[PDB]
Amino acid sequence: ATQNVVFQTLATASGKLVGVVTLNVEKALNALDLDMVRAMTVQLNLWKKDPLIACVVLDGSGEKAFCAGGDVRALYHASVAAKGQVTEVAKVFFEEEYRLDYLLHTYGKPVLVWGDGIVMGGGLGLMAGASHKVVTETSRIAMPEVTIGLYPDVGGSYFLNRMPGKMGLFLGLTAYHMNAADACYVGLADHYLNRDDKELMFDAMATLDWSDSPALNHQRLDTMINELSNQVDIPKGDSVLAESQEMIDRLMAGSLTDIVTRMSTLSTDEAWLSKACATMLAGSPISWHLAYIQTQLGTKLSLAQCFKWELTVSVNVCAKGDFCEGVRALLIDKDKQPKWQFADVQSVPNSVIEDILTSPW
Repeated sequence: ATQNVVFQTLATASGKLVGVVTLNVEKALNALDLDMVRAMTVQLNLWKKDPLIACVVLDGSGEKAFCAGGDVRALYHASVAAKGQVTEVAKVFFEEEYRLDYLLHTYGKPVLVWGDGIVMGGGLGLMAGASHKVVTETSRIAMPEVTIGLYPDVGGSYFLNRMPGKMGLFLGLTAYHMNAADACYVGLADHYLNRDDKELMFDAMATLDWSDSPALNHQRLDTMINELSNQVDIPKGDSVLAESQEMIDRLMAGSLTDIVTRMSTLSTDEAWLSKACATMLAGSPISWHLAYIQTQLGTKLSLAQCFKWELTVSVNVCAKGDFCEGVRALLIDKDKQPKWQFADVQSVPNSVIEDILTSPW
């Protein structure tokens, strides 16, 4: 098997079991790779149909991260080799990760994610579907795909559009680092604890009155977290995003052209907002188009339809987008000097975007 993800069951006073998944590459901040994706889908699928299993928990080894993103190394390398040609490596990577995220949203039984610390990219993808999304004083959550020439995938096509006003667009453009307050506000988190409550949360699961009804167990699990939640020693405080909603709807209004001019035009003494600007403006112009097109998708598509659309775009940006230069600059060569295939927003030819949107199958 793989050692990068580990499974065990927590026994409970009721006789039911809680299945616990632990991502285990503390070295790479629990970065999600395909072996993990396979072992997890294999074990989750077994657990889903097992009547002893009442609930599933996802968490990550060490203190720093639940999961900081996908491991895009082997995807970077395959992609470059084939040089403008879609690859089975990509197809397999995305298809299978997306099946995993999908399985998590429609799990039936509760899935609790211990979203303490860093949760980004693919990591955010594992979390975003869960029924019981837990964050802590240390949670930092983001989709930085735009900085490496991808876009906010792993179901973002579905979840981003469902957030207040233009929030999902801003998050995808800017790779804004949300805290626990921010994550609750936008609906990426359901519950707030503190890190040093992990032990008590597991104690409480062992003694929870687990039943044979998924929906009742959902309710009991919320109530359960709810009580531990009044007892946090460190408050989540205020959401910067929530307090800036109207200003963020303004900055994100109109066409992508307005936004890019607005963003590159603004000055502000708000550190959070000026790094957001600078992060957006340094990322892939192709990425800005993709994030922006996602918002035109509206909310009609089912979850499964968003993933199908993403498998197409992801597979195509790796081949023809800025992703390879992105991953060369931040990850392999580490000079963080991307030279993007196109310079600015206008320069990305519409026939490039259109090709990226079209099924290579």
